[PDB]
Amino acid sequence: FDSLYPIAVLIDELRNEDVQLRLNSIKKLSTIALALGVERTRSELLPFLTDTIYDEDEVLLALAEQLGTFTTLVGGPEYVHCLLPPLESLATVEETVVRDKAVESLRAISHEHSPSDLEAHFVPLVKRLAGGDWFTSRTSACGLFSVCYPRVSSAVKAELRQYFRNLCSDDTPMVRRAAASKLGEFAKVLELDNVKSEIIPMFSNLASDEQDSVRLLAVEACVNIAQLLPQEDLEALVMPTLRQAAEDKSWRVRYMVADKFTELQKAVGPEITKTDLVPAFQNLMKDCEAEVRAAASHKVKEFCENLSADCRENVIMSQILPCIKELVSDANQHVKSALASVIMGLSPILGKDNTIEHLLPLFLAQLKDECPEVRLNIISNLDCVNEVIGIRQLSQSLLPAIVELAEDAKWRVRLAIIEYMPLLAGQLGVEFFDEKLNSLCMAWLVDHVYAIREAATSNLKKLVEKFGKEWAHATIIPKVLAMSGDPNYLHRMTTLFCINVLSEVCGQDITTKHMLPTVLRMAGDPVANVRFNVAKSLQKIGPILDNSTLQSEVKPILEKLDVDVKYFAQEALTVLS
Amino acid sequence: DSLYPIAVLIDELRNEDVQLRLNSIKKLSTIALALGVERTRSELLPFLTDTIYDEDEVLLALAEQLGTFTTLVGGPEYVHCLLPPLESLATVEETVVRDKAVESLRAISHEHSPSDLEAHFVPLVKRLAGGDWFTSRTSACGLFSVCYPRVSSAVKAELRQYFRNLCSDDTPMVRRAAASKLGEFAKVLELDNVKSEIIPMFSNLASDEQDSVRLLAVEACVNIAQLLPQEDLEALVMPTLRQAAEDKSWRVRYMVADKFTELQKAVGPEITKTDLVPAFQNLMKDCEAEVRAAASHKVKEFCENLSADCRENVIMSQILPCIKELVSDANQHVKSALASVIMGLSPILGKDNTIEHLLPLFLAQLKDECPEVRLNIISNLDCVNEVIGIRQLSQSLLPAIVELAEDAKWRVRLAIIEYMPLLAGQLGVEFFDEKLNSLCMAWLVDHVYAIREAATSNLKKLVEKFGKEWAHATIIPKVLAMSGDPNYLHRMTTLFCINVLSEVCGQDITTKHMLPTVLRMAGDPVANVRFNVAKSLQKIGPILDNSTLQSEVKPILEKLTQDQDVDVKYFAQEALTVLSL
Amino acid sequence: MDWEVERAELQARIAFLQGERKGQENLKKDLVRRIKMLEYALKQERA
Amino acid sequence: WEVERAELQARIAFLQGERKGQENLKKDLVRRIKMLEYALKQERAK
Repeated sequence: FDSLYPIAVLIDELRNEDVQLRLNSIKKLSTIALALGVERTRSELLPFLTDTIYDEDEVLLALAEQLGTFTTLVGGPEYVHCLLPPLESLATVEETVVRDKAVESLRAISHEHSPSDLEAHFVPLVKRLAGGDWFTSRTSACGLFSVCYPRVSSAVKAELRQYFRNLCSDDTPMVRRAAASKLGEFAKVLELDNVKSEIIPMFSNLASDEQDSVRLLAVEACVNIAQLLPQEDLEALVMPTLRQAAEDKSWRVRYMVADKFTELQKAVGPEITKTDLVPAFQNLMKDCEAEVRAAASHKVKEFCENLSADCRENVIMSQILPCIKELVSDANQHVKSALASVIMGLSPILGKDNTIEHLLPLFLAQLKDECPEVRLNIISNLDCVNEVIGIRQLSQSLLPAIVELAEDAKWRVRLAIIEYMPLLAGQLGVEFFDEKLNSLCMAWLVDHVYAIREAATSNLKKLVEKFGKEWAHATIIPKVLAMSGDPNYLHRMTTLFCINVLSEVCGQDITTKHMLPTVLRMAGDPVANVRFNVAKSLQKIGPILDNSTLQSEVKPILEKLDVDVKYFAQEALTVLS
Repeated sequence: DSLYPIAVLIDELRNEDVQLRLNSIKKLSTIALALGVERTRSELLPFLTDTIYDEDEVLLALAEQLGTFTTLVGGPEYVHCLLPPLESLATVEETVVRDKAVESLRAISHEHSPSDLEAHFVPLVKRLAGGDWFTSRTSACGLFSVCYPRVSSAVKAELRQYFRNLCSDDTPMVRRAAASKLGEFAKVLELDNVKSEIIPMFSNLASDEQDSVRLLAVEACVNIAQLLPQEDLEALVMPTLRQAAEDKSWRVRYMVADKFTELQKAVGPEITKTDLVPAFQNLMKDCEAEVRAAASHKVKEFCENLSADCRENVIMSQILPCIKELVSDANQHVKSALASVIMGLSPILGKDNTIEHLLPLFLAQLKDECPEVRLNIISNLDCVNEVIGIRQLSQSLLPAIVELAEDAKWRVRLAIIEYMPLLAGQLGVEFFDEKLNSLCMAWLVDHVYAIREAATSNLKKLVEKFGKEWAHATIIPKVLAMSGDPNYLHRMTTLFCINVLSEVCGQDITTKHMLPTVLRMAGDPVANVRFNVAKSLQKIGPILDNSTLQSEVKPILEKLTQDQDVDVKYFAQEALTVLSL
Repeated sequence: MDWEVERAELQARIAFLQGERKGQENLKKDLVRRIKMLEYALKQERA
Repeated sequence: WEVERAELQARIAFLQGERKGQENLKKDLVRRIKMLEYALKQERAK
């Protein structure tokens, strides 16, 4: 009926107070266009959507998205050129994501213009946007240049090139930033003669601008331009601009070159890399700002293996290793951890002998670093050098560092290494332990600071949780049982504490046979505090069923049952039975 | 893909939420409209016929939907494709699903070409008529009157005999359906078949072995009588109707009583005089009370449709003593049903005959112990008023109104105050002012309080009917002199009357004649009257104006606020709170 | 206290659900209209 | 006396049930919309 004319339906859906019910109306605009057909979609729907709509961000974004898909619903590509006016309105609005969704939709329906009508209606749109009063139109136009250039006549290719040149010399920094970003995207559709003629001058002009925001985005496009030029003329044009960009007084630009450095290297090949690009890497690692240093440090391994193999090793040793030697003792806890993440991969690149002579002092230095990220990032990449050096040659060279910061004066340091002991035992392996470590874990148990002893009993628990009840029974359990029964009565208590936490991982048979007889022998000891914790200890074991021997536990438990001892024993016997 | 209008429907029917499947069936037109017309007939309707099972509401929605599908299957030329599934739904056990399927069948019957009627519809009627389970036969009964008129004579005969076999079915459950559709079917039959086959089935079903079928046949009798020409009515209908009027189920005698005026103005006045009048008398003396209730309930209109020549005679000779003994009936619904209509016999008997014979019955009806008999006698008073004049009417009302107003009892005096306004609205004000206002005053000084409240609120109604100035004339002088009374209860009653009259008489009347009196009572010795003066001033206040209020009311409420009586203080300040501050 | 703080939470829940409820209801209102709109359009296309 | 704590609970349960029902009803409604869309596209072609 008259109230079902899809235009009237859309109208009465648009007078809603709620925005979610207008959003869900515009999100299903496909249905309105499909119900109107293709004759009335052009006759009345697109005129409606072009001028009339003034609503919030959320709605206009969906409208741009919908106009992006209306090609079939409008009559096919012979009539696609009428989706342009409303998307043009949307390409100038104040909210930025709506502008960019409209530009994305315009580039999408660009491919649907046949060159004949592409020249006719789609290019005058890009012109109008590039010449608009307020700059939002001009940023949108910057988005629209790359898509339509290639399939258009040569004269209008020249005209578009001129309009883009005009946009790069714009007054407002916002337009200049936009064009600087789209510079590479435009260069990809230009003929090589025009890339040298027109693109490289605009490139050098933007990279030598007053604002840093644009210089930043022109050195970004530098990697696309360098990939479009042959290595020979590449040196003359691109390298002045690049070298002055690496020495720019704004750390943002130097950060951008450090970031896109592993890509710039592959772009300019391995010759110019060896010549001018490696020293720029060196003074970027010696940069005055820390956040540039970290970005450069992340790019060391990606840079080293991507070198000319003949000169790669000589240059790595002479030119890059001293800078690491000083970067390991940097001041910022982020540069250090960033280089710690990737410095391990330099080991298959240098060989076993060179790694031992020149890389092992650096990894051992960054192992003793106080920052937890540096230590963890070093340990996380230990297989990288484990396969290059060998488990023996590796364990034998870090053991001194483990024992160094194991007997370090600061209790914080000793706790820091007890923390990382089990994951550093994940890559050292079941073997290549024992030696003087096990001894380190026991010396941990006799420590003065209580936090160290607590973390070390809870460390033995996880350290048999990774090797096995068999391993624990073979090497740890004897050292533990040996401590029960000794002059300093506190060590007996710590023996029983670790026995308590140890029974939580071994099956009944191994826990029973060897932990009960010496817990009861050391339980016969005169001191009341040792027996007191004996009772508390047999309480927590209990739970590991012992049933047949549980009773044999209840009878000596009654025998022991000085007031504190009795409290603990009675509470244990009540809870167990 | 999975957007196929049948796959969609299967998935819709698989959902567990019953309301979801219901909303699926309710909008089944959308599915067929998607399918089109070729695929609708070919694919959808077989899927609906053989295999569709659900709760009764869904089945009923489907039966509803199928009635409108005529266009969605190809116009009339193909409407018969709707017949299979509906027949399934006409055999369901649930009564409302069956009845809606029958509804849709009768609806799409008229969208059949007579050729299609014989081809597909009538065979379905025969199928349903000969079903093993009674639901089929009950459903079949309703389908006869729609297909008979446009089908050949031979099929007319077949239909007639199938219907005959339904009226003689062994189940009362379908004999009842046949008796229901009997008149609806006789209205489409040729006159010689209603004399030939309808009348015998009417006589057989009207004397069946079940009360239900008998009452249903005597229901479908009023249609039968209006199809024969008068003389034939007598020989045929009257033996059956006579037999019904003495049926042994009181429900059937009630049926005869309730349809009575329709039977007299269908059967013709002559044979009403011959037979309905004596049967009417025998129905007014009926053992079961509800029959007497319906018979008395239909007295005025029965006598209004009698033969114009003998009305008076017959009314006086045989009808009136039955009403004279129905006035003294035992049941209270019989008494009240009579009282609602005994009025309409005054315009029929004319002034003199109404005065002599109807006035005794009317007064005796007014003397009944009921809030329903008395109320019904006074509610409808204008028809007898304009027949017997206002004077001669009130000539025989005061010696009854006064007898109840000043009655020894307690409930009786209150009982007649409720209907004092409407007795006075109609029936003249000039009547009211002479004798009937002394009773409305004496009400207010009654020992019991309930009567006094009734009269005080009565006053408002009387000023609603008669006007502001009538109240100024007769009520206010007698209400203010009540204030002068040694008993303080009556002094209080003056305040209550003044505030119920303060919402009707406007600012002028209330300010001049009632505010001076209300303010004088503020001085009263008894504390009750004083705090009630404060309450009454609070009630009057709103209708007053500010200048008189702040000048005369506020100072007196202030003087009451210091009273060394806690109640006077409370109510004087509640007044001052609502009014002054 | 402890029992009256929970009641305010419950009231807040019922408030939120009520707001959402209305929208969803009058969203279905539009949806049915759209099916009607399509029904009518299909009805015209057959002619 | 805090029986209101149980009736408010019943209200919340009812509202959550209705929210569930209406949402998965909207699902079927959208399906019908797509069904009609498809029927219209096919009828539009031929």
